[PDB]
Amino acid sequence: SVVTKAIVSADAEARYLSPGELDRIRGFVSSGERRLRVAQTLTESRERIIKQAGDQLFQKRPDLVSPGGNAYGAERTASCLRDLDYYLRLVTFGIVAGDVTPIEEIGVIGVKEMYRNLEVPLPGMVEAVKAMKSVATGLLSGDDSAEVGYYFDYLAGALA
Amino acid sequence: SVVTKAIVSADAEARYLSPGELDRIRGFVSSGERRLRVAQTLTESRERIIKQAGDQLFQKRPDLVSPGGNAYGAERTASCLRDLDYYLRLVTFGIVAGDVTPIEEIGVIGVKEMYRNLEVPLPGMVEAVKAMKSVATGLLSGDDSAEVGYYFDYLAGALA
Amino acid sequence: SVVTKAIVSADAEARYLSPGELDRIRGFVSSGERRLRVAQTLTESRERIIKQAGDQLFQKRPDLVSPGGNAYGAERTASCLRDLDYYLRLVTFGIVAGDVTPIEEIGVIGVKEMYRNLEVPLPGMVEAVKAMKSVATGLLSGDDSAEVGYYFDYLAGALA
Amino acid sequence: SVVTKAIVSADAEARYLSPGELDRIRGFVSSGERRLRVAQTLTESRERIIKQAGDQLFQKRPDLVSPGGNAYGAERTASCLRDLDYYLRLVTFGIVAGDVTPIEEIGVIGVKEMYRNLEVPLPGMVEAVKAMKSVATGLLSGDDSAEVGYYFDYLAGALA
Amino acid sequence: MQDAITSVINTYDVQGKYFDTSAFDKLKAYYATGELRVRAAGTISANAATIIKEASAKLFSNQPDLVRPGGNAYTTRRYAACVRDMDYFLRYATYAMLAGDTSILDERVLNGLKETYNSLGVPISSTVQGIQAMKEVTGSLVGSGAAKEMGVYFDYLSSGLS
Amino acid sequence: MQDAITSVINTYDVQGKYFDTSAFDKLKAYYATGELRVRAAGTISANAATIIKEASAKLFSNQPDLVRPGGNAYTTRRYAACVRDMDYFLRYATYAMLAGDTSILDERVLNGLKETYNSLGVPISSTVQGIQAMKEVTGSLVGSGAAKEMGVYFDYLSSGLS
Amino acid sequence: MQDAITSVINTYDVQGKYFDTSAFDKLKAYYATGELRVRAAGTISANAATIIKEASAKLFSNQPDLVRPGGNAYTTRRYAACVRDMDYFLRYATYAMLAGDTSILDERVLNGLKETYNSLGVPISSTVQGIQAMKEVTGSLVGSGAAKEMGVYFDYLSSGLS
Amino acid sequence: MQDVIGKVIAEYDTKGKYLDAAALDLLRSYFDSGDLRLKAAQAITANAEVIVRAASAKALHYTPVTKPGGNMYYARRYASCIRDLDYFLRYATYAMLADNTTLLDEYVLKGLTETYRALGVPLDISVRAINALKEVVAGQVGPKAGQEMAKYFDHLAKGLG
Amino acid sequence: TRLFKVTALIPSYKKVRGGRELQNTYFTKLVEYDRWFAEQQRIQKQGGKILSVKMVA
Amino acid sequence: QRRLAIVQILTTNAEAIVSRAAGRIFT
Amino acid sequence: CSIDATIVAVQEMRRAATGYLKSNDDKELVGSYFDVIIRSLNADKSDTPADVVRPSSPDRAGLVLPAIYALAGQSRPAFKMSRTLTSAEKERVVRAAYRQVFERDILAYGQSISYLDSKVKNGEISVKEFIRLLGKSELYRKQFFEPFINSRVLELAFKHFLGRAPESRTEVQNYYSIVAAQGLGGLVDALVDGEEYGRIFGEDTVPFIRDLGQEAQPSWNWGAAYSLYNYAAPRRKVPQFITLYAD
Ligand SMILES: CCC1=C(C)/C(=C/C2=NC(=C\c3[nH]c(/C=C4\NC(=O)[C@H](C)[C@H]4CC)c(C)c3CCC(=O)O)/C(CCC(=O)O)=C2C)NC1=O
Ligand SMILES: CCC1=C(C)/C(=C/C2=NC(=C\c3[nH]c(/C=C4\NC(=O)[C@H](C)[C@H]4CC)c(C)c3CCC(=O)O)/C(CCC(=O)O)=C2C)NC1=O
Ligand SMILES: CCC1=C(C)/C(=C/C2=NC(=C\c3[nH]c(/C=C4\NC(=O)[C@H](C)[C@H]4CC)c(C)c3CCC(=O)O)/C(CCC(=O)O)=C2C)NC1=O
Ligand SMILES: CCC1=C(C)/C(=C/C2=NC(=C\c3[nH]c(/C=C4\NC(=O)[C@H](C)[C@H]4CC)c(C)c3CCC(=O)O)/C(CCC(=O)O)=C2C)NC1=O
Ligand SMILES: CCC1=C(C)/C(=C/C2=NC(=C\c3[nH]c(/C=C4\NC(=O)[C@H](C)[C@H]4CC)c(C)c3CCC(=O)O)/C(CCC(=O)O)=C2C)NC1=O
Ligand SMILES: CCC1=C(C)/C(=C/C2=NC(=C\c3[nH]c(/C=C4\NC(=O)[C@H](C)[C@H]4CC)c(C)c3CCC(=O)O)/C(CCC(=O)O)=C2C)NC1=O
Ligand SMILES: CCC1=C(C)/C(=C/C2=NC(=C\c3[nH]c(/C=C4\NC(=O)[C@H](C)[C@H]4CC)c(C)c3CCC(=O)O)/C(CCC(=O)O)=C2C)NC1=O
Ligand SMILES: CCC1=C(C)/C(=C/C2=NC(=C\c3[nH]c(/C=C4\NC(=O)[C@H](C)[C@H]4CC)c(C)c3CCC(=O)O)/C(CCC(=O)O)=C2C)NC1=O
Ligand SMILES: CCC1=C(C)/C(=C/C2=NC(=C\c3[nH]c(/C=C4\NC(=O)[C@H](C)[C@H]4CC)c(C)c3CCC(=O)O)/C(CCC(=O)O)=C2C)NC1=O
Repeated sequence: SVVTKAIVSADAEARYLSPGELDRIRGFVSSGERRLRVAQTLTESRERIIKQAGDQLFQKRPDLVSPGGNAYGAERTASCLRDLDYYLRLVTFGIVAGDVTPIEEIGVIGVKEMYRNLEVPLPGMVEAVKAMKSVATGLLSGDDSAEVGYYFDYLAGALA
Repeated sequence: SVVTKAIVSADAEARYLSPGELDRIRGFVSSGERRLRVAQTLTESRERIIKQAGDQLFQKRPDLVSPGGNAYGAERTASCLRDLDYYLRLVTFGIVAGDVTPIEEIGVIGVKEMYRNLEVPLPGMVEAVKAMKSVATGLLSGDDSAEVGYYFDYLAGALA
Repeated sequence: SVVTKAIVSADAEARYLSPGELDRIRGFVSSGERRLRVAQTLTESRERIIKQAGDQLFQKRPDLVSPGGNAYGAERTASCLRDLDYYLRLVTFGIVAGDVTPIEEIGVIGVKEMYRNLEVPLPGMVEAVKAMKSVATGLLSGDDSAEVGYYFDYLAGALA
Repeated sequence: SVVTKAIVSADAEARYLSPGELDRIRGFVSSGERRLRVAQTLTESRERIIKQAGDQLFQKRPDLVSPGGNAYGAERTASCLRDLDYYLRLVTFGIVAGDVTPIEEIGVIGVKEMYRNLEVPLPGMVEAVKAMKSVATGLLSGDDSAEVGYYFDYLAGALA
Repeated sequence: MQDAITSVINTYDVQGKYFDTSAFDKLKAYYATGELRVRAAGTISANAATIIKEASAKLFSNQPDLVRPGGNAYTTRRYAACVRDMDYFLRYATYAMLAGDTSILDERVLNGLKETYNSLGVPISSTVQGIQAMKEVTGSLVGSGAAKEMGVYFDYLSSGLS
Repeated sequence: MQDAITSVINTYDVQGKYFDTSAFDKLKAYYATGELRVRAAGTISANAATIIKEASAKLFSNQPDLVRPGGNAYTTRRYAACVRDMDYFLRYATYAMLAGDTSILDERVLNGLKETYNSLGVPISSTVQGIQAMKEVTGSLVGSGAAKEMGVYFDYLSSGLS
Repeated sequence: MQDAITSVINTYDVQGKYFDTSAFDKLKAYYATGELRVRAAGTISANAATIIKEASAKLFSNQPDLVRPGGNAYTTRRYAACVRDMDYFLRYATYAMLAGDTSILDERVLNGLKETYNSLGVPISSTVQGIQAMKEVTGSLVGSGAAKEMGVYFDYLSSGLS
Repeated sequence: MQDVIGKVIAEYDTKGKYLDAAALDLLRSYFDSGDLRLKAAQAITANAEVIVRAASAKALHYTPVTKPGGNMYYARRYASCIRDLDYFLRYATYAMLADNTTLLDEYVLKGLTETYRALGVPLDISVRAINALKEVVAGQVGPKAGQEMAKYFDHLAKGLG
Repeated sequence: TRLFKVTALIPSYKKVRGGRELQNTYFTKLVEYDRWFAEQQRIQKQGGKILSVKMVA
Repeated sequence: QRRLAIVQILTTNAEAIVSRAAGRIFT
Repeated sequence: CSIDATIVAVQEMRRAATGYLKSNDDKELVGSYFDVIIRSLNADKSDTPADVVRPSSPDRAGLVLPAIYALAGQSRPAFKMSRTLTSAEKERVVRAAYRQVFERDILAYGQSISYLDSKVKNGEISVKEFIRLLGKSELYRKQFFEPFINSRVLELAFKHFLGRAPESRTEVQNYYSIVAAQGLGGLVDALVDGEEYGRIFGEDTVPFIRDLGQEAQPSWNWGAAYSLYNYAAPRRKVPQFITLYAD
């Protein structure tokens, strides 16, 4: 979370938390109710977001559903919906955490090799997470969408 | 090259080359004519190799030339064949040099970042390298095909 | 051995063997028969080689055989010839291994300090090993004597 | 010098000289007249010391001046005696400085490499400096004999 | 750095000569003054903080724009840095006086100091004034002959900065 | 660094061209001379200390001023530094001869060396004369063709110090 | 480094007087755009790789010679270095925008940039063109109001290069 | 090192489902208590030296450990003890803000007992000093924050004890 | 003779350090054979105590 | 903005505060 | 001056300033910004906080830095490996180590030594061991040993492994002897196994540049040192410290 990063930064310099880091934590805790409400708002529409993201992903990249693609076939769809579900869950975890770290450990550190092994193209991932970004930012309010979009396109950039 | 690696290794410990790496240089030199002949064969057949590798890649991976694919369009296909030409030339450089150092420096260091900026699927590059390896080893005899196959294998592994 | 340095070089880079190192294990196994025959021919002719080299060493330097030198004395001469016997065995080891690390880690590392402890003159070392090289290149075949002289020259340079 | 060592030791700790260092300087300046007398005696007797010590060195080790020896010949014998003159001057420098720093920085750093380049037997140099010790300490009184012998023994150990 | 003994040794070594009468006379002259140098060094180490206090007071009195806004001593941080520089100058001048040579000064203080202050914006002239103030303060505490000897090195520092 | 093969590869790569008959001829020339280069390198590595000994003896016999007091090579430390410089010149001449290109000479010896000797006070003319001495001593041991090849790189070092 | 706040504080501290009307006007202007600048910084921090992609595409489409053989961007290593430099420029422009001062640019980009590019042979005009393309892309991405605030520091970098 | 947020995210990651109502309730219980935690942290930050000084005084000053033959008897050793008390206070503040003791266990208690054994540091006197620091912190920060900080000080005490 | 597993505690005698330096004091590393003599000498000069050394390979 | 309003209030009344302290402690 | 009088004055100004604000948060903020003054003057009941002293060898000068000078916020954030951190800040420390040794993150080229990173993250080797094995690797020999003569190699290695410029003719002399004798591995071993590296960085801390504000700065190498603490330092191939100390 933000608190852990602030504590690590303070320990690096062997000093107490600075007032800048202190009111960073103050803004983090004062914004907790909104962030939790956003995390839930993502949660009820999980199936809706995931299915619309998959549809937009097929529309943007027919190659994945095209013959010879890595995602070609009906069996790949069961894994696709579930993986988009994982990444949405990680996005919600990052939203409640206040930073991108939980996403980082759980789904980003080693994703490059993980899809190198499965021969999964990175552009497919970035377009799929962009689809989730579009769907969620459509569902959420503008102020909340501004905050959540960072996590979404951070996942996009990390995937490529 | 072999001589370059041996000399820089000897330089890193401030010493003269030992008789072992002198045997290194002698063995590399005694094999010069075969390397030159293999480079002859690859250079003279570049035009056929590039076309055959492009056809094999595109039939094995139709999605790249399919609508929405990276190589879709005449210009983008031309760029793909140009990249294949680059890597074949780098393979010839590596054959004459006796090691992957020319391939390393010109086309391996920063290649993932280059293609990630270019939105190029690395699995596509690996498939193209494998196809061009098969085409090139088809022309060469077993002893020479075994040698060039490992240069192509190093290229494929570097792209993966 | 040569395969040892190949493996450690591959480990230091955390990947499989380079095409140069593949060629180098190839050349080592291809030259193994000649090399082991050379080590043999040195092995059966060790008693004559050591005696001829020791007599040549005594012939060259009147100072060592003179009183106050580390060659004066029957048992001291025996110790001299025993050091020559050890060094010839290490040269055979180094021929077999295809490199000088068996020579280096037995009889090169700390040689200066050991002969300062023994008070043995180091010019005596270089002259003695030159004597062994001269006597070895004589009876042995020319191509064999090439690598034998290379190893003896490395040993002399290590001493000098 | 002693003053230099105290000053740089204080400087390393970013402090003024401790009472121990000031007491050390007081002791060093208290012995200034004795050190000057000893140095002036050694300087007055430089020709006699060099002559007699060279005689002792050459009778003890005739091999240096025998044909095939390094000091063989009038010019090489002159160089031999010139080296002893150098080291006697360095010993006087160390006497006045109160420490072996001038000897160390003029005639001890790289001495082994220098005499290796000149084929000069280090045991011969050690015997020469021991002869100089004997000849010089013969001239001095009992109290000053030990003081001069300490610098001579340091120089012998440096050569040995 | 090098002291008087090392200076004479170097001068006679570059010429490849033993010590003559002049060399021994100079060495004896240095040895005669050793106890005075040690006593002066002890006296300076006694009152180093004091000397810094009076020197800084005199400097900032005669140079009041230093501590006013726009001056380079106008801060507690910059004031502490200035008095630490004063500490440097006193310590190294005492080292030079004890050694009997100005080599340590050139090696560890004067080399690169003008460019250091030019980068930092430190006024060289005001630093020279502070060094001089330190000189008058130190002379009274050390006495007449020790003041002559010790002010030689202060003058060397001032001339090097000048 | 860069060797002959790497030199041809780089020249053709900058142009973007495949190898043609001229490039293959240059590669074949290097492969032809490789065995001679290896023999010469082994001989030099066996006799490096010797070559340094005769070269230093020649230089300090023709210019004894260098090793008398006041000379640049006058001390054990400075004499050792001189012989170490000669050892490095010999080793890198051997490296260049093995590689067939003078790129390592530039990068690892000649870039900034003249400035370093100018600061240190090293007489570059005497260094070049010592390099020429090493050249003639090496040629006798290595033979005619190996001597011409080694002299190319020795002269490259000498002209680079110029 | 400095920001607008540090600049005003120092300007009125060296004078030794409180903030006047011009000071409060500067601070109010700096604070008014603060939320817009932070929003733009979040957009850039989130989408830096995208901006690099379109900027590099535009630069190498306008000047194809850079990525063809014989061009400074012709290798995988040199292409990666080019896009890395572009990421540097974007990040430091974001830092300067958030600070409101170009001190960080002078301190940590311009100090040694010309030496680097003239040593490496990097074409300065092409780098300026790449910076301009980055400006256009980031302005299209973050809106015109934040586009001007990005463009002022992008122009500062471009003028520093040329 | 993890906080309550990281802890609950780790648990729901291992179990593999989204954050439910109970996770939300724990997160709110951490968030609403945040303002008290930052007030306590600021109070300790401003007055850390005074807290450590009072604790060291009452727990150590006129006890035999300061007298010769004790572990605290030196300028270096006394300064080291005050420095360790500073460690305890700062890391207890960090743990309180993170609302988790894993930071105290890892950053502070990893190999500390072996170091104290080898150095000759008495563990019981350290426990007394940590306790006294606990009551001093409670007194300065009030009962509500003192109760929270007492948990982390007691974690330190049981770690050493 | 490949590796040594060394546990040692080097205390601080010259000053009092504000940073952590807990793992700097009490630590266990694997040290190469060619380096163990120098490392042991350094630990001893620092005043530290070498608690135990075992043979790894 | 709040902190700048605070600063404006304090700078408008700077002489008052300084003179008040000076009178409190001096003469 | 009278410290009690100053405390009374600052308290009186606190009361006066708090009076005008007429807002509880404003009052508490300004009261804190005056309580900092009272707290500091109270804390300085003993002497001023001890000045930081940088130790040196007999070849170079020992320097002191006022404690006031360091704590102005410019202190570098030390990267430390705790062997138990989450993988994110472990990778953060690894990236910092790469940035320090290679002057920039060479992962922008895709270049890394994976097994060394795994070892340093797992805890088999410390950060000091990781730095030493990273400096004698093949990568470091490529960027910072081949293009340079031994003197410039010495200077850049000082910058990369000690985070400072060479400060003495004796220092460049000794390390040139070490490099000329033993190569890159010997030079890196001499730099990292020295007492200064263990004192400043220790086993678990990544080296950092010790420039202005971090510690006391030498004056005799000022311009050369701050030329060296610049990303354009590798662009200069002529050595600059041996030349300077000879001049
Ligand atoms: C939270 C961290 C995490 C992630 C992200 C994760 C993804 C993941 N997806 C997998 C399978 C897969 N997932 C996909 C879907 C993708 N691949 C294609 O290239 C498309 C671009 C795209 C769908 C459009 C595919 C094609 C497979 C291979 C076979 C299958 O469908 O199961 C697998 C291998 C075994 C399995 O099915 O579970 C993993 C580990 N696992 C994790 O523990
Ligand atoms: C010698 C080292 C070197 C390499 C390797 C290199 C590759 C390279 N390929 C490029 C474009 C391209 N490269 C490809 C190739 C891809 N198409 C398919 O997906 C495949 C997976 C794959 C080929 C097998 C394509 C389609 C483009 C055009 C994309 C664009 O317009 O940006 C470009 C951008 C410049 C241009 O368009 O002319 C570069 C620099 N450049 C170099 O200097
Ligand atoms: C395989 C590794 C190995 C080596 C190399 C080796 C050399 C060696 N030779 C020894 C004896 C000796 N060796 C010599 C040989 C010298 N006499 C003449 O000067 C010659 C120039 C020269 C020999 C060519 C002499 C004189 C001694 C007698 C030393 C003594 O007993 O005091 C000894 C001391 C052992 C003893 O005295 O019992 C060693 C260690 N030992 C080893 O285990
Ligand atoms: C001030 C410090 C210093 C020292 C010590 C020094 C030693 C020194 N000794 C030399 C030659 C020599 N030195 C000696 C002395 C050795 N002969 C016997 O073996 C003895 C054991 C021993 C003397 C006791 C001899 C014989 C030579 C002549 C070598 C030759 O001509 O080949 C030379 C070469 C001079 C030349 O001809 O150009 C030097 C530089 N140089 C210095 O700057
Ligand atoms: C906000 C930041 C800041 C402050 C306030 C500050 C005060 C300060 N006042 C000074 C002078 C002085 N200051 C005073 C006393 C005054 N001092 C006050 O605290 C009292 C209200 C008052 C007396 C009751 C006196 C008498 C001097 C003359 C020098 C001396 O004390 O010897 C000096 C020494 C430099 C000089 O000689 O001019 C400082 C550093 N420094 C700073 O960086
Ligand atoms: C051992 C030899 C040596 C010297 C002499 C030396 C001088 C020196 N003075 C410095 C700062 C300073 N020095 C001064 C002193 C000046 N201000 C003016 O008012 C006065 C004329 C004068 C005081 C009498 C000041 C004010 C600073 C602070 C500059 C700043 O940070 O803005 C600094 C940079 C900070 C640091 O130490 O890390 C150095 C290096 N350094 C050395 O290693
Ligand atoms: C933020 C401070 C900073 C800057 C500014 C910076 C620039 C910089 N760019 C470099 C490489 C490079 N930079 C470029 C730049 C590209 N060439 C193309 O033609 C374009 C015109 C242009 C960009 C649009 C290239 C081609 C290289 C590789 C050149 C080579 O190594 O041969 C290098 C050499 C070190 C390395 O390769 O890692 C530096 C120092 N580094 C810094 O730490
Ligand atoms: C941030 C986590 C952390 C902790 C907890 C820690 C404890 C710690 N205390 C130490 C020394 C010490 N610690 C103490 C304090 C003890 N003696 C008193 O009586 C008390 C009973 C008790 C403390 C309450 C003393 C006296 C020493 C000096 C012992 C010696 O050097 O002989 C040392 C050795 C290093 C040094 O002296 O600077 C460590 C590592 N270090 C850390 O980095
Ligand atoms: C591999 C590239 C390279 C080279 C060659 C190199 C040479 C080099 N020679 C040096 C000193 C020296 N070099 C020499 C040798 C010269 N003076 C003699 O008269 C001869 C004429 C001549 C040699 C043939 C001497 C005498 C010194 C000592 C100078 C001194 O200490 O003042 C030094 C400074 C060592 C120190 O700190 O004292 C270097 C760096 N450095 C490099 O990075």
